[PDB]
Amino acid sequence: PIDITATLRCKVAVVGEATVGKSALISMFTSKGSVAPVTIPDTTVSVELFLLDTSDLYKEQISQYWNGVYYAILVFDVSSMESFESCKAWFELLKSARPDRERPLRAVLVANKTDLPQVRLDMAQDWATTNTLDFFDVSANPPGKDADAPFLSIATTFYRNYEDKVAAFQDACRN
Amino acid sequence: KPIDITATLRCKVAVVGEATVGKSALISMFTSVVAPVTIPDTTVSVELFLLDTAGSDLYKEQISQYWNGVYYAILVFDVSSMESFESCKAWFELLKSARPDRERPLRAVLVANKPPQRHQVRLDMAQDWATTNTLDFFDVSNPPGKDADAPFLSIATTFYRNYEDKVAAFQDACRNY
Amino acid sequence: MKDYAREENGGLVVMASCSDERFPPENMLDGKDNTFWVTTGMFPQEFVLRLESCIRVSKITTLSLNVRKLAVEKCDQDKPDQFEKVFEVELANLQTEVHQVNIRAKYLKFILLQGHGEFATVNRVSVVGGD
Amino acid sequence: KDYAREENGGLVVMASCSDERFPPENMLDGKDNTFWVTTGMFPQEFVLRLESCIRVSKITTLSLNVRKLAVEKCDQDKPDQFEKVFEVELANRGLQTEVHQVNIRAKYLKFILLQGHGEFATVNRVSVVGG
Ligand SMILES: [Ca+2]
Ligand SMILES: [Ca+2]
Ligand SMILES: [Cl-]
Ligand SMILES: [Mg+2]
Repeated sequence: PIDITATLRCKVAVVGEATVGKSALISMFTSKGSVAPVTIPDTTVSVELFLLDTSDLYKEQISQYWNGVYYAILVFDVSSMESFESCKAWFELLKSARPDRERPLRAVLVANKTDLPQVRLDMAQDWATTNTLDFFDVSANPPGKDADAPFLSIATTFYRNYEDKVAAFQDACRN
Repeated sequence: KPIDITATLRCKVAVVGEATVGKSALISMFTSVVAPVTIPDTTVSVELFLLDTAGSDLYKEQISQYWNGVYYAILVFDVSSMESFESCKAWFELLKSARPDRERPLRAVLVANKPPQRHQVRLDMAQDWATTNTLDFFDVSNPPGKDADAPFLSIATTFYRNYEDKVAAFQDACRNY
Repeated sequence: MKDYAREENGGLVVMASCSDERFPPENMLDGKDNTFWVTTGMFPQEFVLRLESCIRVSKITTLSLNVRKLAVEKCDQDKPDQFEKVFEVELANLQTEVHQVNIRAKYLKFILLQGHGEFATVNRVSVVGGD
Repeated sequence: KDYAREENGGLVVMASCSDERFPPENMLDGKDNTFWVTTGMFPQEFVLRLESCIRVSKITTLSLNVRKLAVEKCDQDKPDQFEKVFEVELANRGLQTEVHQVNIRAKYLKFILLQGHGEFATVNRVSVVGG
């Protein structure tokens, strides 16, 4: 490890059709080092992203005390408009499905490339933005380079509201 | 028999499951977005409003104002892909989670559609899961075209019945008030 | 002044968005509290009452079950082609809802924008005023 | 006394998550303004070990944002086998106090935060009374 002084953990639903190559995006983000750890740039903080590809999500979901999903990485395939559509539906009921309606669903949209036989990136960036979502295009053809950005993005978004809540706590208890 | 219809009811049905399980065909077989069926032994016709996720029928609905959740669904998977069955189960759970009104049961139906994967589907067990979750289960095998209807008719009938429920409850409530 | 919604003063529903012959729109203007009109499914749902003449309306009043948000719109012209909003009311968990108004109308549109359940009913509609 | 305190040998040895800024030790310094905070998911747990295996008359916690909590004892001198003591659903806001008079011998006490009201939670004081 670096000089890691805090390890935070974060359940991230990784949703999107089977044929958008979720496995690849995760495994490469995962394998890349050699549960997906990333340390937040310019900190001694490491964040372990618990990546729930949709039999995993289900296991989680029917466990006792299960407490919803509030972080998500939505993946689609530039090659299939319909894969994009699915992301949007997912997204909306993930927002609906939250036990706590006062915690915003934090998500990231990713454009991928299933190397196997159409979406408008154009429109996707716009939608993303309109819904306040970071948007990351992988499809370009860097399999390997920036698979990380989404995960790092989401992990950072999580980091930050940790720090938020933690300060809030120090506020609430002196003395 | 039909168009001597005295009541038309309408019902939003999410039709979910992977792109490659042939939902379109299922919806096409069934109709050739509104799917009428008249409930057997009634003058009642039910229009099923079929929201394929992809798309984009469902998402459009979802971000409209006053949108009020989905409480009827048809879950479709492909016997060839165990993973497509998995997906149905997750869907199902958060459709239950996503309901605005937690006091209205999600009413769903599970459908097996017809490559094969290393881990195939035990329709014995699929049937088992379905049953354990109190879901009608319909296997789309016999060939394409015959019984695409059963699921839709099933769901439409499940809907019909609690209409009649509610409607009697109303007559109850205003004979008093 | 009369209740111009009452069927006995020319009151007549012409453009309901859903119906069951067992609970027809007419059930809203017979003045009884035990008959009703019921919705057959989704939301929103609407229906358009037309009064004998374009009158000055002062009390509008509804009797309903299971209605959560309701909106009402007027049309003072003698064809329902242009409606203008009158009000809008969120309701709660047999609901009677009375509103005082001063408008000229010939048609009155009621929209059930959302319900507390899957279905809803309107039992009475009353429109008071004169001219 | 209260063997929770660092000074009566109180010592946390098997917390499931930590930030050096809010270390488990912050639970047994007897102050109300310092705390231990969880770093993410649920459940989370930590294991307090007292100087000797003692009789516990009363256990007591000071927390923020905890919803369900469970506590377990181990009277052996290696934390091999734990046995449930209690379980409590808590409530809203932003400090919780809890008292439990109990009668058990324990050497180790495990506290599990099974679920929270938010994404994170805190424990500010842990007190273990008995002799
Ligand atoms: Ca009546
Ligand atoms: Ca303290
Ligand atoms: Cl994939
Ligand atoms: Mg298979």
